[PDB]
Amino acid sequence: DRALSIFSPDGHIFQVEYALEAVKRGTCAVGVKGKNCVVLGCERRSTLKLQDTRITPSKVSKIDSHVVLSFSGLNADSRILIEKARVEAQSHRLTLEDPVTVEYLTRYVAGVQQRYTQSGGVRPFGVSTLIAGFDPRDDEPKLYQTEPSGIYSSWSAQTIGRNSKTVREFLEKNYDRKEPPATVEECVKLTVRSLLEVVQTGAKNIEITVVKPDSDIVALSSEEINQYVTQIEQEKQEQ
Amino acid sequence: DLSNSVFSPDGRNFQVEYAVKAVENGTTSIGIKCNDGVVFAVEKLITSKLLVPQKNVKIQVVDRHIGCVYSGLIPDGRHLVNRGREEAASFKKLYKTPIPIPAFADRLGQYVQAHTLYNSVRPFGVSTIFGGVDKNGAHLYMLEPSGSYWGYKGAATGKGRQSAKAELEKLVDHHPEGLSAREAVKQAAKIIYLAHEDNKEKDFELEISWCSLSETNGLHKFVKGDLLQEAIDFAQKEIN
Amino acid sequence: MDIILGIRVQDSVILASSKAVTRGISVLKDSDDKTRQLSPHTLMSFAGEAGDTVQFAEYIQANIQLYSIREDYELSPQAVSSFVRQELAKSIRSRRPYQVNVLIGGYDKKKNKPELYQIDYLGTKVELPYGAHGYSGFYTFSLLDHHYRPDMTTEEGLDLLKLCVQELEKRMPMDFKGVIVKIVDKDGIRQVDDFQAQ
Amino acid sequence: RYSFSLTTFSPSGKLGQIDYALTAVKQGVTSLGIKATNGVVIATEKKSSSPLAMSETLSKVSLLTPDIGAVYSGMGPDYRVLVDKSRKVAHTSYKRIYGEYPPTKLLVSEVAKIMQEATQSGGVRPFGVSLLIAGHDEFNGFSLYQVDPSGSYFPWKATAIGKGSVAAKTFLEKRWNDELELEDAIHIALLTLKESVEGEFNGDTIELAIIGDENPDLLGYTGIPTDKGPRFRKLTSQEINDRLEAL
Amino acid sequence: FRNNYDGDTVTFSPTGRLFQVEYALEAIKQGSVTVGLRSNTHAVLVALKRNADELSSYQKKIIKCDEHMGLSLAGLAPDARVLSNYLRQQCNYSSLVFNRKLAVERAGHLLCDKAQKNTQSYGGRPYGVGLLIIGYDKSGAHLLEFQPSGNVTELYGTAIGARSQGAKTYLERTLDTFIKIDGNPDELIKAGVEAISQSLRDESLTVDNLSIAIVGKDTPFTIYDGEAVAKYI
Amino acid sequence: EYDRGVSTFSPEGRLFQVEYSLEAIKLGSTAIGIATKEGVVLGVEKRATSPLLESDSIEKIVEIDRHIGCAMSGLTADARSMIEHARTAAVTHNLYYDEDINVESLTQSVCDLALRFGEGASGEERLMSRPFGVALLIAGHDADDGYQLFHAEPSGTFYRYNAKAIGSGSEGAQAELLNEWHSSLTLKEAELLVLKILKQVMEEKLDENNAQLSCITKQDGFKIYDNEKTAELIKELKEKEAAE
Amino acid sequence: QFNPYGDNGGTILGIAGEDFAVLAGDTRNITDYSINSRYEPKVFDCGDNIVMSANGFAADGDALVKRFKNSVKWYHFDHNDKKLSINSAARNIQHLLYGKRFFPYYVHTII
Amino acid sequence: RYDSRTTIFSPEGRLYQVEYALESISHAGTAIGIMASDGIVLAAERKVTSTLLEQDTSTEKLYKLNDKIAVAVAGLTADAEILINTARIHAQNYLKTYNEDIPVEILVRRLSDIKQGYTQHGGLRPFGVSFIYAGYDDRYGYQLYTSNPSGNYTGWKAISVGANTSAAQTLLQMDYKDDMKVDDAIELALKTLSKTTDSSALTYDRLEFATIRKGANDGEVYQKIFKPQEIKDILVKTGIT
Amino acid sequence: HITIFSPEGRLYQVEYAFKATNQTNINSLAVRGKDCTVVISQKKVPDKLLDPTTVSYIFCISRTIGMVVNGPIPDARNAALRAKAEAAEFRYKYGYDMPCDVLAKRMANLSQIYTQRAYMRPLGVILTFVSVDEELGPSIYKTDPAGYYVGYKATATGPKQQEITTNLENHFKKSKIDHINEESWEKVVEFAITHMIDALGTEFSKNDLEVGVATKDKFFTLSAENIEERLVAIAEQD
Ligand SMILES: [Mg+2]
Ligand SMILES: [Mg+2]
Repeated sequence: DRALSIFSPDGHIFQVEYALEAVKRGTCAVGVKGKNCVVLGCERRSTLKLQDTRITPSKVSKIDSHVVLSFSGLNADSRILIEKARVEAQSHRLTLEDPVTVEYLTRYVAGVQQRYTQSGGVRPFGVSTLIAGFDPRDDEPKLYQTEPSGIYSSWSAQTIGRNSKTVREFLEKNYDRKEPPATVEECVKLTVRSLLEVVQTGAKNIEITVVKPDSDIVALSSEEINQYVTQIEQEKQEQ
Repeated sequence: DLSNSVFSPDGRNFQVEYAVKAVENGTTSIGIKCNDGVVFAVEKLITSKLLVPQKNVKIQVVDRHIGCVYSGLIPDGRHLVNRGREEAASFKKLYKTPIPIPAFADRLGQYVQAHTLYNSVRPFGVSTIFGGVDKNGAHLYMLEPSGSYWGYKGAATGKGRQSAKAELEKLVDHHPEGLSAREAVKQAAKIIYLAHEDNKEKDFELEISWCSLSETNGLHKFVKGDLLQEAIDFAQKEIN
Repeated sequence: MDIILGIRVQDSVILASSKAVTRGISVLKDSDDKTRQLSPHTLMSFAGEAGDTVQFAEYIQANIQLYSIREDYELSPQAVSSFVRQELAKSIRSRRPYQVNVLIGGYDKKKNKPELYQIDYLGTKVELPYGAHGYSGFYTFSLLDHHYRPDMTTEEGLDLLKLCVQELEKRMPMDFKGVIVKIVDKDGIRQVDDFQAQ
Repeated sequence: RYSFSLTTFSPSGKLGQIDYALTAVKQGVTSLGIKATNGVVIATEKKSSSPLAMSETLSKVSLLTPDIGAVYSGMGPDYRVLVDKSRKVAHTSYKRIYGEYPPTKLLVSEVAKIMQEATQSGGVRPFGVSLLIAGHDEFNGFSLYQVDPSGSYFPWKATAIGKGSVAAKTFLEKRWNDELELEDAIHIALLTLKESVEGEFNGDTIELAIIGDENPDLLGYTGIPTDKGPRFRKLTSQEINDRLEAL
Repeated sequence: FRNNYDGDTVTFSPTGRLFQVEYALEAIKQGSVTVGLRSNTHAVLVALKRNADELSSYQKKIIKCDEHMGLSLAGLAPDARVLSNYLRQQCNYSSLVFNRKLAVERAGHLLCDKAQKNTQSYGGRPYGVGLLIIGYDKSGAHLLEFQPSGNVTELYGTAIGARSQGAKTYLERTLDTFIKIDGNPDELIKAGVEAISQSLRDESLTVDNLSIAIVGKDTPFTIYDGEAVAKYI
Repeated sequence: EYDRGVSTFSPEGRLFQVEYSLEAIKLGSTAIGIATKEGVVLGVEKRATSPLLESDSIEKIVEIDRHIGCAMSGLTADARSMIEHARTAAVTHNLYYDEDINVESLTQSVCDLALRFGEGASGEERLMSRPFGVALLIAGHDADDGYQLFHAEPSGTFYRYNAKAIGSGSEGAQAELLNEWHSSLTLKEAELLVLKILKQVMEEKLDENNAQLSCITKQDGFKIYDNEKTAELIKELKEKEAAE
Repeated sequence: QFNPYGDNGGTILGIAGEDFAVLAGDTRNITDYSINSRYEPKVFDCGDNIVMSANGFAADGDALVKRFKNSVKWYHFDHNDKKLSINSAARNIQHLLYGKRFFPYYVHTII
Repeated sequence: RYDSRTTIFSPEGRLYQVEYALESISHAGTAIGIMASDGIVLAAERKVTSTLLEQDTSTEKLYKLNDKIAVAVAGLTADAEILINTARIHAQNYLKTYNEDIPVEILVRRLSDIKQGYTQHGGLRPFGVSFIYAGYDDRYGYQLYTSNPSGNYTGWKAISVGANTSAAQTLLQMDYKDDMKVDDAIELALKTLSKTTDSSALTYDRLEFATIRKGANDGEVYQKIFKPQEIKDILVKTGIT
Repeated sequence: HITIFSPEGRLYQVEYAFKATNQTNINSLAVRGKDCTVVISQKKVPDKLLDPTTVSYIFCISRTIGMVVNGPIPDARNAALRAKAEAAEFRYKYGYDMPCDVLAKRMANLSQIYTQRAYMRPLGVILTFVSVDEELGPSIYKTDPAGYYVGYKATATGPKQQEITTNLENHFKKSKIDHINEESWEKVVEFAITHMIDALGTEFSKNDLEVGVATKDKFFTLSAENIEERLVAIAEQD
């Protein structure tokens, strides 16, 4: 019973399930927040490197001056979502002045991923995504995850893509639910080491993008990310 | 063989045969072209004592001059009648002159036609008898699921068509000059009784209508009342 | 009509725009900015029909900002003004035209030079050293034809403009309630807020 | 059986139906065409169902424009209607925009654009015909073109399609040089067409035309300098069999 | 072992049958019971509201369509509501436009021609519900039997539903009597009530299980809910 | 396995596609509703994958209006749809009549939404192939029949309840409730009741994180009990067991 | 040109008594300087203990009432014969009336 | 869930339908594009051969898309022409609107987005083409881009597609200095290309070329689709009879 | 099965379509006069309960064009109608009455279109159109369900095709012209009946047949009575 727009005996829509199986096939992303920041980490499939470093793409994408998102799964797809989101980001601001609420955004995105699971003659987006940012005139960090089916959810820190299960575990016994990572510096320190499981040496496979309130934003440079690998392998050897 | 549009290895549309097969299975209907005008009759089947008599009419008029009846799938019949009803009334509004029976059939034949062309639709499950008058006389035809119809001197379908057929055969020769308007009815009344002898354990109610410039006056009227009774009794004597 | 001025100088552009708002008889707000920054280095003053005005501006604004984060690269004053003109060109033959005139000031970073485009509601564009929509030109254009020099400093321009204003006051029937002035340059936009105490 | 039947990719990459369409081609009648330095020639056999049909009322080489004609091999009907629309598109999408008629290359492409539609779309089987369009235009000179149901097309010097192609394409291959004048071609055509027959070889049983030169006669009018005449020339039953002399 | 002829509402069996429509009649036999019976002064609908659980309400089966008309149903609620709903419009169209109260014969016509469409086109399915209709026009009382097969028949009384038989017979017999109960409502009902109680098996009817409806010569269509039917037990 | 394709009729006249959708709702976490002449309670089991999900993120119980709350079970994506149509259906009515919509009248609209799905359409266009994989616990209060509780089933049908429970351990509770419920139950009573059947047929150690609890009254309207009220209420619960 | 409107005189009146209410309005009907009917009612009961009347242009008037009396009926069908609180009826009428905003009902109506 | 339909998803999140097409490429003529710090090169080997086929007053591998952009095809002939057409149009709308030349990155993107479109809806099959995009815009200078039918695009230093592009690929990885002036590339082009051929040897007729270059003497960009002659010649220059 | 290419590109629904045209069971033949045209078709009336007036496989499309069809009556009445109206619409849209050869084109065209786009099943009938237009005189063109027409100097449709055919063919190798030498239609008519009787090893009464004649712009169906008198004519002269 797999060609879904129909139900399994036990009430499943196996297609929608399988689609998730592709998000795992894809690369990996992870987000974390503090009481002032929200960092987004990602890896880099540095595989057939005989291509200009310069203009070729990188996971994290700004949707509005104060909000960004990342994914894992089909690049081919992902792009189209980002675009449609960016558009709605303005259509709002236009017809309402007030710039978008991160919760709202996601709900829109999830509404689209959700639209591609109803009419026969369309197929679901093989993309699950992490969306982070700070609401207009607000200082409370927000993190949400959306996935293929159409569900949106807020997390304190979450990860998607291949080997998410692992790092997830790691995170689970590191991120203190009671108090979030205070300083930005260390909030990063965290995420970085959490990716060092799958990375397999080299800040040459680790992308970091950091977001603060009041529409500030800022991707990271290679050495910056390296000075962390450094100051971490150091305390690992010190244990 | 399972879809409506398709053809068989040697050119055959099976869905239409089954259509036909269902037409036979239902009640029996007839009609007769006489002196001037026509006469129809059908077989309402009283399945219980809880059926109000003189009630569920299977015969229907079109415009104010066309008798009409059928058998097979009852809702299919009803449906088809509606289209015929528009076509008529539209034409009428357009040309003013009440619609020529000759063409009418086609309008319907053409509509029954279509439902043999596409797979997404279901073939018409009824054979239909009808007629009326005009300037150049009265006519009578009989449309099948295939959409093919023609003009007959009298027609019949549903369960026992042969009974009435060989029955209609006789009339031809002894009255090769068209049977009397009056006698037409009472004769029809009989031809039904004879053909009913299959649903014999189950009683029934006979319905009759007719057209004639002399009797109906150009119109189509329901044979009910006094003429209706004697026409039965008339049948009731020969019923031995 | 209202007041919309603009003047291109050395390594910047300057936009003047009256502050008052009128409803037939009374004057509602009189501290109203008829401006709308499109991107960090592009800016647009406008005057036109009551509703048509503020809607269109924001709408244009929207598109740009969109393009600018999508691409991550900023759009050139030249091309910007081209698109605005595009939109009005259609607008004019639409079931209902947005009746609005505009001035667009920007600093083209590639050429490292300031450009200024005047555009009426009919979809009529032109790069200019300075301009003014409506009746605003009649009263001033002369003084500009007179004293204007391409080499003038940012300050030089203000003085000039300041003089144009003093005139508009002196011979214009309407009370425009003063002006808000703004500068676009290699540094971006800032407001000469001082033009009240100046 | 396979993943054939339907418009979708076979495991390798081969598009299904399309190939079976190019089958109704190979099975169809034999036809050829030769581009020849000052003229171009297109021809095809006229295998009559029976002698009771006056085959004289069914063109195989047909006029697309007074400078372009084309021909086929495959499903008769497909060619008949394909042509008419083809003529229109040569108008609506060109002549009514520019005032004149279109160059070979483009009209072909335009026909191919239509050939295309029938593919990319479920609910419609492509055309079972390949066309040989020959023409000319003031800037590109003489042209030869083939058009498969797959939409695609190529520029030829000369070739054949249909039953006798494997063979003909070889005979033609031998007999070709770049200086041949039209009559050389015309002659050469017949000799290829020669083998490819099973029936007869007289006039009325061979359909052939060619793109040659202006026919100031054919117009019907006179007084305008630049308007001089069609190049498309369908040789009639007579002109032919006479050329059967020099073999 | 096999049967291919039962795919869509659109395919004929070699003999000339529509299994899909035949099945819809089976779901009709699955739902709760209900009865209708007429005379010359009134018409009556009596139905057995069936509840799901013991902590839940009993699903009602009667519906008004105008001061003078209504019906009961055996089968799928949704399907029913739609049909009755469409019906409601049809009366309204007449009243507003012509200002005449809709005749029952005609009411059945429309419900035939309506349910009809679903037997001829691909894609859909047929209506899973039967209805007993009652009303009082200018030809006095009337009562209808409707099937998804688009067959509407004019009767003197009847039942549909699970174990609908026992009432159909009680009725078949006590006919000669009730057809003559004119001027007295409570009589027609008690009669109808007996006809139905003549079909129970789980248990007897209570104030919660019972539901009645009536319409007549001066009795605009009204329904009796629960404790209001108390007397007729 | 032939006879499993949406608008297809089983030979016993049955629609499995529908019936399976029900089997979806099963997989949802448990939800329980209790109606007392004092007010109506809605409580649900949460069940969270990891401790990094922010509980409040799971909108299993939601407000439909000042006078109507709701709890869903099963497919979360589908929920959001019904919740939105409903929320809209409500406001719309108020704009038209300057009053409040009858709980059932509302409920009706929602069921009217559900069964409105075609397969190419034998007349009516219905853009949405299959049925909903979710049920509802609608619970409000109009001033005609006072406090009310309803069960929304994908089949386009519904019932009124005194107490009902949908989700994973449906019977585990329904059995329990079947013999715990009585009219003169006060509100305080009802809370500790829902709170007990959950814990029982629940899975883990009961605490505010794995259980959201709410209620609605004529007085204040639909209110979703913060983690304090719930937390202590657990105590008044786990304490009385010790005795009897 | 065609003039789609007209005036049929009439005068209606409504007073809200402490615990009652009256809706009075005469029975004359006019056109220009002529008479149409000595007796022609403009005030009606629409059920649910609610009276209505719309004076100005007859046709637009009676159409509104008719269009309304129906919208009452339908309210019962969808909410189990719940009574229409007068306040409700009015909010409802507003809409009906506003439906034809750019081609209004040429009438002053009262309930 | 196996093969058929594009709207289908296999139990492991694979879209076979695509993966076939995305592979169908391995049937087309070997096309190559290379980057240099002064010009871009597009090389291509023709297919469909016989002896009775022209190619001079035409082409079918190298298409000029913009006065500043060019592409190398490798797929379905029929497909390509359709995209090639709408790719040209859109590029012009950009011009007509912003009155400026359309950026390569952007253009590639929009196209990849249509190819992607056909990758997700029922009633249509994906395009079976692959493109080597080569062009310049003053935003990011010279650019070499590529895209498959999966709708993914890519920035490359020097790439190949079509036939033996695994073999051909590696040959490139060897000789390639980032600055590598154009002539060394044009040269390299053939070196790479020859080595990967079923023809007894490399003959001009069965070959297509073009280059892009800009400067101070031009002040703007100039691109050349090489005509039958120039080729028959430069071939000799690289030492070929 | 279904309407899209076989492995040897021959989509049989079109092929199957043909047998059904034939299947009806009637023989239609046609020949040219010199200032008239004629078609023969059999009129087998089984059921003694019908009415021969209502029977026929030949209808009056236009004032001058007639049509015969060897094929199933329902599908024919359709083709009849459309065609009948195409000409109707034509004269209107163009100023002059539509000729034989052309109608047969949009007609074949039409049947091609259907076939390729799949908007319906092809009609299982072969239409044989006749008339005489003042551009090509005695015209005769035929069309099949596989959407396709062509020309005949004289043709035949039926269960027994080639027999009716071969006769005419032999009669043609001798008469050597491409039509029938003769001035009067009555006379031509006589000729065909002749060539058919001879061709079936069968005889026909005055109702067993069906024939039509196309004149100098005034097409008419041959009726029951006039029909017999030709049998009178061709009885002794044989
Ligand atoms: Mg079909
Ligand atoms: Mg109220």
